[PDB]
Amino acid sequence: DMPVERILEAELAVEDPVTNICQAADKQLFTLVEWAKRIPHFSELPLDDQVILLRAGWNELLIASFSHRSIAVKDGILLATGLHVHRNSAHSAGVGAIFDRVLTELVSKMRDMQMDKTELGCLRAIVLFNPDSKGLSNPAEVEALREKVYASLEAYCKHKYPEQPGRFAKLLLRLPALRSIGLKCLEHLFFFKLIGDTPIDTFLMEMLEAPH
Amino acid sequence: HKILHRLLQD
Ligand SMILES: O=C(O)c1ccc2c(c1)N[C@@H](c1cc(C(F)(F)F)cc(C(F)(F)F)c1)[C@@H]1[C@H]3CC[C@H](C3)[C@H]21
Repeated sequence: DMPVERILEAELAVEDPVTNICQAADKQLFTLVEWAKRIPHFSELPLDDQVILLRAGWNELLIASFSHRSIAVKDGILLATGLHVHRNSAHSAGVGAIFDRVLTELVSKMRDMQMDKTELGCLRAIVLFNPDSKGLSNPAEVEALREKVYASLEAYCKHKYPEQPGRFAKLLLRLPALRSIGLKCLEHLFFFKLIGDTPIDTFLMEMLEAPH
Repeated sequence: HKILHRLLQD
């Protein structure tokens, strides 16, 4: 069973600009592990599968979180360290294009539909339970968990926002943008690592290591 | 995966 109440509880429990952004990402990776443990049935997966899902999903999971945290911010993002970063500062640091994609495709769309924390948590749990992740011992089990999340999300949307029949589809259709933005952010991080001019802390660096 | 494994202990 996959109650939206548990998914919401998990969200509530865990609540150079590039250098600050990377520092916040390292900090949030620790919190991300604690979040995943609070998602129903994640901790009952084999340890190797928990590792695979987190290594596959961490960037999208963290992007979804900071995007939603930023819904009341004008033209900027709020990092988990408390620092607001405006798009002017991101442009001035050479990451303007990807930052504008975050604002236009994620933050602004979350704001305009007033995406709530239950919906965010369910989208994040869908991302976490990614049955396409390579190396999973039992992909069908992860697929089944994803199916329970989206069934619960749809029921939640139909009950809470009955006047918005397209809302569930609208939520799911931010996932391709999240996927593309995550991939582009990952390219940037690998580049910062290659250049060597941006401090990258130990957990963020481990996520940039090759898989076993 | 050293840090991640350690943080996933129960
Ligand atoms: O504070 C947080 O909750 C938090 C947690 C995690 C993160 C962040 C913020 N920032 C992300 C980010 C954003 C941009 C934006 F949005 F500003 F354009 C540009 C860049 C770039 F790589 F290009 F520098 C990187 C990093 C990347 C690793 C996991 C996510 C993605 C990570």
